[PDB]
Amino acid sequence: QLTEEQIAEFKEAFSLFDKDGDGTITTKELGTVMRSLGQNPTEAELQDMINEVDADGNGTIDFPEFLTMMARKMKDTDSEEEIREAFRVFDKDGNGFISAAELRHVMTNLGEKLTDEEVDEMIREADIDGDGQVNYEEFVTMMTS
Amino acid sequence: DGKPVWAPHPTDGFQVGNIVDIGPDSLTIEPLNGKTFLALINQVFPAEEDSKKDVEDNCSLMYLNEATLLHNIKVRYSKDRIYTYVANILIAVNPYFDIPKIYSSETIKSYQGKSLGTMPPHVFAIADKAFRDMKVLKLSQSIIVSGESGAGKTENTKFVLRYLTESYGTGQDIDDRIVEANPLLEAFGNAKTVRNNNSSRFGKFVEIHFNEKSSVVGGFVSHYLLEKSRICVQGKEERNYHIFYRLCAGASEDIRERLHLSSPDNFRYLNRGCTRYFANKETDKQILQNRKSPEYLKAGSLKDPGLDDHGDFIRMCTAMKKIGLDDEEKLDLFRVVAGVLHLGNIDFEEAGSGGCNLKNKSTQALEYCAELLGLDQDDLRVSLTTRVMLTTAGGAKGTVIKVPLKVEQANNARDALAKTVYSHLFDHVVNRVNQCFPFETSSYFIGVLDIAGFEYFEHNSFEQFCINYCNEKLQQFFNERILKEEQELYQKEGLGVNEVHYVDNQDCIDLIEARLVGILDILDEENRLPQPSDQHFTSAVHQKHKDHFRLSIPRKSKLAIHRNIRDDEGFIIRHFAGAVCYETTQFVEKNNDALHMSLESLICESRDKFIRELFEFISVGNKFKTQLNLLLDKLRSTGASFIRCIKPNLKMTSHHFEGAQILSQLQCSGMVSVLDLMQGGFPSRASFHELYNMYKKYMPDKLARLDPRLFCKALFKALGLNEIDYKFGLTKVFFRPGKFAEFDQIMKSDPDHLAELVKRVNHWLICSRWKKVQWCSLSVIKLKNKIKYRA
Ligand SMILES: [Ca+2]
Ligand SMILES: [Ca+2]
Ligand SMILES: [Ca+2]
Ligand SMILES: [Ca+2]
Repeated sequence: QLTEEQIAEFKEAFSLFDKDGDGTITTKELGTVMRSLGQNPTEAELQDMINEVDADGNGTIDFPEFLTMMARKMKDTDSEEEIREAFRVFDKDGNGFISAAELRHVMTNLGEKLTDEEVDEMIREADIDGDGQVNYEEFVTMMTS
Repeated sequence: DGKPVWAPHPTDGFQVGNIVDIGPDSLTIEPLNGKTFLALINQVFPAEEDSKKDVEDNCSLMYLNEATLLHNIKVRYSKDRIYTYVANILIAVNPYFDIPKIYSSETIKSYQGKSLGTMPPHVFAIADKAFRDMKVLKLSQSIIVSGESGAGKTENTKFVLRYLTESYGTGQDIDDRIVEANPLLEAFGNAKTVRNNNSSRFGKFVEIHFNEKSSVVGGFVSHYLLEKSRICVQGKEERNYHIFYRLCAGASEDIRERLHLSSPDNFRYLNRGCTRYFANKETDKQILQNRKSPEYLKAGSLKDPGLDDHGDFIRMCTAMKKIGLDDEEKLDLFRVVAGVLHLGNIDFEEAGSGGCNLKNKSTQALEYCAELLGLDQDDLRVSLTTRVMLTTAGGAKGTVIKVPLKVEQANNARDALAKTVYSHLFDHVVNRVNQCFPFETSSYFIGVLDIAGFEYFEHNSFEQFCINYCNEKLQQFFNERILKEEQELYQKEGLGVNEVHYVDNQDCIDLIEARLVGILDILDEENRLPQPSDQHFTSAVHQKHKDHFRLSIPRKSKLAIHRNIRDDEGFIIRHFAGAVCYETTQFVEKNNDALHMSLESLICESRDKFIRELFEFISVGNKFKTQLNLLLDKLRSTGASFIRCIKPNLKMTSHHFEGAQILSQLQCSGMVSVLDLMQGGFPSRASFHELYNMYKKYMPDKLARLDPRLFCKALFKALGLNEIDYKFGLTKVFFRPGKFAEFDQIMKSDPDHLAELVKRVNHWLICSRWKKVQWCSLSVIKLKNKIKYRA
């Protein structure tokens, strides 16, 4: 279903949810991250999502569970539209570009502790054409690296 | 280089030293205090550089071996941290004082639902893991506890049952009812041994039973392998079961006269052993002079702060009352006990008319025994000295004949009957105890096992052989379960494909118990020969197993005390815990305890109904095997957790860690076997949080700000670590043996190389951090959608 590399990337995503590092995601941990990315699910909508997938029955999501929770039947056109809404999460105002205070906006929300000189450096690394901002072309190059 | 090692020390177990010379098989050690000494290479172990380090899980050590374990638990014991893990195995050192706070209701509540890694080490965490696995897997659980008698095992079980009943029970105090009955179980199943005043001589499995909603409904005591040989004979520093002495010391003169009791020097079944009572200055004054044996009068009482024959008799009587044992059932128990004692005094003499007669001096013993057991004296006289046999064996029509017994066969019939009666009485006491917390039904249980551990002395006989056999089998069960847990952990952590090379002890087990060719069947074969002999049995073992890895003649022992033991006078078995030299004198007589059918029928139809109710071809070694296998079948049908109880010294003293003694227990308990098993996998591992806190001081601030996992991914990637030795798991970095120490040296040995390697990881790390938040955005969107899938 997912390839070798794509599984490896979602494990690091998984780490963003599992803040306390016990290898398990709780309902509380699951909502925070969705929230911090501009989302509003109810304590009913999430628990229903956990239970459908909580095979081993222990009331928390492990990495195997997490992945099945990602997955669903869909077309190669609906899947790469996810990639574009992802690309649209960073761009707060919506002008086609992630600024330092914007790429920084996801960070603080996500709980990444950095400095402005660090932010500015992440930008510089993804900028293939040399302009100084990140295009969907680049995004996908980076994400898929 | 000049690194600290651990080398042997005769009272601390190990001491710190430096290697100053090498030899073919040994190393020359300089104690950190120039009195060098030699040590075998395999008794010298690498030491943690930080001698004041204390970790909660020994798997966090940079070297995991018997010496570093011993030291970690020593450091923790000096801070009153009595509990320490090795993975999920709990090590528990008896404090010998009441530790404030750790057993309170608040502490109980803090352990509920918490994973084992997330709280400090504690018996409660082991109780709670058992519970959660029971509830979630719909699987009964065993908590398997090792340790010497007195190593804190009793208190440990109490804490488990208290945790389970108070947490998951409904106001009903099963734990207290089980505990109120202990004086009765100990009276019938415990005895003084050469090392332990209050040694349990049976396997005891204390079960808390649960309904389908995982709430406590009741308890059951399962019991196994009562030591039968002690009923009739003991060595000189040992006693029979406590009940015999409590009864003689403490029974009123009225009960004494009725049961015809007298001091214990007057009973064969007591008088080869120590006939002295446990008493202090005051209780000695409460024992009538006619209860006191000559050894008691010459040598005085045995001293123990928590055991007293006179007072324990009263305590036992109080507990029989507190749990419903009425006074008539009390005297019924006592009547059977004294019946067995008088049975043992019956002697026999060769007839020469054929067979034997009861000596005439045994007429009162016979009179007393038959009355107490409710049997016709003449019927008993005949069934003790004669048996019935059919005139054929293979289907042809036969006749019942009477066959007179020789004296030796009559001694065996009297002792066989003694053993069957006492064993059925024990079985009765336990069933009666279980009638104090009965339950209609249950779906699962959590049980705590307590059974005699592996042991050896200067002289090891058949008793030790059976005990060490039992422990060899429990150790295989322990190894299997740890192997399975570790394989499972490595899979859950995403470590990939890996075989943990397992050297099994099936071969030792097969040596003892294999059909036809095992030591126990060869011992049964000796019974069938014209002139059974221990020496012929023993030569047969050596003949059949010439080439066996786990067997040697005594001559080959390292020890001097075995120098002059002949090939046909003993054997050495290489057990999990080390080599044991068994002297085989009396193995054959100890392998027989059969009760011929007429005598057993006699007792089964006693005049007395209590005796009748008690009672409603196979060697001792094979009955042992059979019952042990029933114990194992039970354990094998449960999830297993493991506790190792440790006695810190032999003087009941707080704050006194005796190293060699604790080392020897770690070996005998199977912990060292487990550590050897763990060297085949990844025995050292550390959480990202632990690694982040140890090593952030060496990194640029840029890195110090990363979360612990990305900090470690960065450091791991920057160093170019060999993919075989180091494994980056889900929640921990896993190391092959010694490889965490090697990681630490890389981190310490060349700051400029390190700085450059970290410089060069910059790009990879910028990207990894892109992808983290990126794919975390993509994950929030996929979740958002999965809620939309309802459409
Ligand atoms: Ca978590
Ligand atoms: Ca789960
Ligand atoms: Ca923008
Ligand atoms: Ca660009």
